[PDB]
Amino acid sequence: MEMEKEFEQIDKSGSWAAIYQDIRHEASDFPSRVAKLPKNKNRNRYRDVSPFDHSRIKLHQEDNDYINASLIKMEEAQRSYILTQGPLPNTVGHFWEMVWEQKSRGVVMLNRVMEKGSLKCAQYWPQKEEKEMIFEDTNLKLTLISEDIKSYYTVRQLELENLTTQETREILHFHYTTWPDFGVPESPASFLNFLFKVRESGSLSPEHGPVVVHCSAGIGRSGTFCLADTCLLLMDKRKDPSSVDIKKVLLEMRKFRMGLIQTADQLRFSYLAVIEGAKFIM
Ligand SMILES: CSc1nnc(NC(=O)c2ccco2)s1
Repeated sequence: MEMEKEFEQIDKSGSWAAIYQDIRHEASDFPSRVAKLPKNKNRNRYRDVSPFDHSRIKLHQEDNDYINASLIKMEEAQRSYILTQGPLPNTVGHFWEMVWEQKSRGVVMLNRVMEKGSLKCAQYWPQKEEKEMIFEDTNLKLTLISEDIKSYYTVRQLELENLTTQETREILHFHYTTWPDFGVPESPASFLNFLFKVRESGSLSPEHGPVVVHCSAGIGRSGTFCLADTCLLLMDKRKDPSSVDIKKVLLEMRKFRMGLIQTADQLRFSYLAVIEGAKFIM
């Protein structure tokens, strides 16, 4: 079926939970043996969210190459994304090592450091120009260059320096600051505006390594972001845009990381975002 009318048909019939459970039943199951090794317990935020072995990002290290991060490679859309958990106190250096080694231009953050009165990820970037951060375990230095605070999101320019080689690179930090502590946004308008700002920066384009996207677990809000982006790109590329099947795209993405889209409300919100976004594109 088309999307917008499949949408009203699920709303009128109140069957979002049944649609979402079908997706969960059909989703791929692949091994995640490296994630479950005892030496990696303090590298995982949640025991039930792990990267598959076949698609995990490897750190360029001989001691321990593990990080909770996956490469999502979308062949028809010609887009790639790295989806990862929010960094932990003992993985902030690994996180920036990955950004460096994978040649990423942008980092997309979809959570606040504290939500619901608890910490959802480490404070992993500097908050003042004159107070830089040094990650001694991976030999990197990170400096805040500039910050632009808007009503729904903040954009930061950061300098990452590889202290071994003295090479430097400019990284863009795109921080969506207004996702509610509970539920999903009422309108997709500010989320779509944010996605378009990431696109306009070049961070999603083939001349750079894959964008790094995270929330707390790296599967819910993060899954919504890449699902919406890929579906809108396919609607631009194909002769028949009504052929784009958001459930099929989501199952393809779940071949590369488990659990993408965590609730039926996130599934409904993803439909809403793609539907509204397709009208603005034209
Ligand atoms: C204010 S001067 C300074 N503080 N901290 C530095 N290094 C780190 O904060 C760090 C490494 C891993 C997590 O935090 S340089």
